Amino acid sequence: PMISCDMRYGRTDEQKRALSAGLLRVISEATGEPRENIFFVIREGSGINFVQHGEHLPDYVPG
Amino acid sequence: PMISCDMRYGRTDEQKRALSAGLLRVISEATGEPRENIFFVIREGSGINFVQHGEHLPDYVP
Amino acid sequence: PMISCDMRYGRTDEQKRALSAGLLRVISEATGEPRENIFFVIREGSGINFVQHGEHLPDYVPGN
Amino acid sequence: PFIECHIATGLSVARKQQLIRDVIDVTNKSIGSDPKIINVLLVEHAEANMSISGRIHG
Amino acid sequence: PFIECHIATGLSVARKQQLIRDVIDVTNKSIGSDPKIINVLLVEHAEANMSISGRIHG
Amino acid sequence: PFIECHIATGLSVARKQQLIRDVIDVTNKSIGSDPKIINVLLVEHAEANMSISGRIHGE
Repeated sequence: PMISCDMRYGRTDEQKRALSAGLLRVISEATGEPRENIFFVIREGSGINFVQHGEHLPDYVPG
Repeated sequence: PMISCDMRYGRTDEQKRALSAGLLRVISEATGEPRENIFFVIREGSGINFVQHGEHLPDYVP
Repeated sequence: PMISCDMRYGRTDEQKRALSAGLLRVISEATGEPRENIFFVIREGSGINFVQHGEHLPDYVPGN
Repeated sequence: PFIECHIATGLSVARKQQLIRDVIDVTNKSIGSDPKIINVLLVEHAEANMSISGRIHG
Repeated sequence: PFIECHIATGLSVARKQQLIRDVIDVTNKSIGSDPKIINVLLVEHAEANMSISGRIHG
Repeated sequence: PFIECHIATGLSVARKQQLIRDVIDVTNKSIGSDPKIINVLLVEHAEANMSISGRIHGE
């Protein structure tokens, strides 16, 4: 399996490790596939690059 | 719906606002989906990262 | 055809040009599609953004 | 630009064609890109396979 | 966030639906994102169309 | 690297497998990536659902 996550810049390396750990766990449970058979990429951008509910997001603020 | 746009870095916030407004309107019109149910992401990179008919693009100049 | 390549920052302009030329050639030969009908985009990120074998990658060495 | 549009299956052939035309047009008008550098991919999915704002279909 | 998951075809609707729920929950727990800004797309592929770590299926 | 290739439907399974092999090979040759860090996804589409350089299929 291949997973991608587009999200705003600003997450720490530790947050990214928690995200990957979690996504790998849930994909592995669903598909039966081991970590060796999963690839994951995070793609980062500024807040203005994301539009939800018709509105552009602000830059990310921790907390 | 989910829409992504890969384009060269350098567009202004104002240009990105016009792009999102336009794309959201036309997708909503085609699909019957309200803007509430549409997500849009812009992905940016250097010009050299974009190749059209085998030619690498120059950097964008705003 | 449209091709994308997500990879770590740090590849040279020469390397990116070699990559595009090679991918375009292979796609053209397989699909019969002309150079004119192929689009390619490279998406770059930091090493921490890439996870293979359950582990995040270090940054690519050297760089640009 | 490269614009990828993920939509629910079910639109007519004419509707999908017009959507691509409209995407090209609005991209050209909003950011000034010549159609020669605009690329569009339309991809259709079952509603079950899509979640916007954490909503689960059904 | 927008999470796109490319998996082999053949999983169940409940399994795919649970997968979507699981991805929303784990994104919420790991990076603290409110579900209102979490978006998920599940895409199913034939095994032969996917290669991880240079492996050719079969 | 993660390489996603969007192509028109019509190739055989065998030809698609050769395509993946060749994508892996050229990536290795051009940027020096070990196959162990190369990942490839092939996705097939109807011609009508793809537009390159603003062109509308059929026209």
